[PDB]
Amino acid sequence: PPSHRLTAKEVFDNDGKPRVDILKAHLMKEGRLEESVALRIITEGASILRQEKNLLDIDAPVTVCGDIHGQFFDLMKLFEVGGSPANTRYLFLGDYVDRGYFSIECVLYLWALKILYPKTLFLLRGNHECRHLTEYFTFKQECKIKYSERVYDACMDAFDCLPLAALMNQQFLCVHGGLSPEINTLDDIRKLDRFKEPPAYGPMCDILWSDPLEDFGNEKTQEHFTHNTVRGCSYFYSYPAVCEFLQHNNLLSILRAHEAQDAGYRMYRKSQTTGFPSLITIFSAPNYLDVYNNKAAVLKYENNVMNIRQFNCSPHP
Ligand SMILES: [Zn+2]
Repeated sequence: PPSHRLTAKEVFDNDGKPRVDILKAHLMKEGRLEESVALRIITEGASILRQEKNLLDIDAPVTVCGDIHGQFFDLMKLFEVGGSPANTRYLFLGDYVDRGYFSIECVLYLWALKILYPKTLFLLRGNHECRHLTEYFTFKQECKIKYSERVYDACMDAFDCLPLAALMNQQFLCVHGGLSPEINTLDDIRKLDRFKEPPAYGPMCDILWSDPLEDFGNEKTQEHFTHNTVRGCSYFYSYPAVCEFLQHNNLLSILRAHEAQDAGYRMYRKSQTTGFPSLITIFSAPNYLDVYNNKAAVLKYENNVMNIRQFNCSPHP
């Protein structure tokens, strides 16, 4: 891992676009950047993000991706499986940081790609993109060691600029956690003020934190939303709540991440009327936590086909 800290001119061409190949290689050696350079990437990236909508509007094809949790080296593998971002359209559903030892690298790298491919590649906000979880888990400490608090802070402000939702090919709602009792139409997502720390309660907290019932699709009652005793906040939503939201908004499915799958992913119960899974969980961090031993996966919607690409862990020396 080289004591050299990349300079701005090494990392950005004179036109101000980043040389990601050089960036990726240096970071994969556990390189660091000049703090100067890191801040520029974050703030320039955030300026782009802040001008995006609460709810992004993406056309297919796209490869949609789940949780990373600072597994930088599995992210490099993910791009190999998913296709280069130069010719591939990407949507990430949050949780870029914490748990993994390379959270700052994931952010610097992804934000560099956003600056470079502002209209190909997209980022959603995950529940870890806040002060409260990053203060509790690794990420704030990591920034303090490898760079500074200032970088950490720049990241927090940049994370507040992250859109919450994405409407994909006018068929899918893509969100990190899921639904809210307080979000009934797509317009409701439009009207949220996203530029802030996620509140403890609310429609914004819900999108980021909600989970499907543990027995989703086979529930006892018609029970719709019930406090999420697993997260200790927000809600568990049921198959009938989802089916209702889908029909009312003329949508096909909700794609989300957050709950971590062995498979890499998880179809849920087919919407009664469409014949299509009502909900799909995508988790993109292989051998999560060095103990789950799970596959990761990304979703490739393209040309009206829907592939899923699973992948394993990638190593280091
Ligand atoms: Zn999450």
